[PDB]
Amino acid sequence: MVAPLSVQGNKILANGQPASFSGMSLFWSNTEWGGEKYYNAQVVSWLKSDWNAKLVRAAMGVEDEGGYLTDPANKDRVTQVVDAAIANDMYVIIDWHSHNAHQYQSQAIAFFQEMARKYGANNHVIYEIYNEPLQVSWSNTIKPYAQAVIAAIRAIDPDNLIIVGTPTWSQDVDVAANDPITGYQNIAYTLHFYAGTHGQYLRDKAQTALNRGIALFVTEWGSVNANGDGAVANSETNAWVSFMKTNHISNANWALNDKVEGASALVPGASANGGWVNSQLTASGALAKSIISGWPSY
Repeated sequence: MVAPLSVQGNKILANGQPASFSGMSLFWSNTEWGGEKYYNAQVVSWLKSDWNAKLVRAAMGVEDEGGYLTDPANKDRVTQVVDAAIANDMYVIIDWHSHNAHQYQSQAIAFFQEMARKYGANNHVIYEIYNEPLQVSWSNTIKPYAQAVIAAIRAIDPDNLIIVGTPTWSQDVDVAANDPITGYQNIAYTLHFYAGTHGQYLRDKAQTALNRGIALFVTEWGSVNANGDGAVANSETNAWVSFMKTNHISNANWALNDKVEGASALVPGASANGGWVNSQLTASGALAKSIISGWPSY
């Protein structure tokens, strides 16, 4: 058992105090996308014991090739991680990893209903219903999808956090803050930043959203470019880390994966079952492990 998370204004609370949790996003769960081998109990317990992670995100592909809509095996991999997180007293994000979730609303509702029924009683579970909306209306496209999916979760699970994607690849948290979801408790809003691409401009939008009284949750962030490749931006990453520690913002680094790209935490061939020596981390993985392991415990 872990502390139940709630939202009060711009804070996520645990044990009656602002609290924040640091860990890794798994890569896309999709069949033959390469991330899938890391969807297992051994990776989850290694992240806890070696990285001191208190958070793992299962990034379940939806309408993209080899995703949940065409290969239900995606959900078996989510189940493995969620079960493992619960066994290790770690928070787990169930991420509907779509850029167009509002086009697959019925499928989203059915999936979150199933996840709520199975896992709703565990305080570990965090629902993320819409990874990264594109350049679409908050009020007219995202919010009504959010309302429909939240209603369905909340009929089954009245408490557990629901994180809602925001416009422009989950950047426009200031926009969401101007028309928040008020109808349901324990709703927080997605912020995504890639330190090779995003600095103070996006932090200012985040500050505006916090000032307007909504809670943020960085379910995905990178130390490299927005496209998941490029050099590690150490200085900008540290600026984001200070911002997130100051505002008690939970964070999952993209990505626990071995693909040849800057965002991968692991060198190609890093064991599917964990145990990685530090020399089998990339610059991004070494920076992500230093951030997660150093995260305030509260």
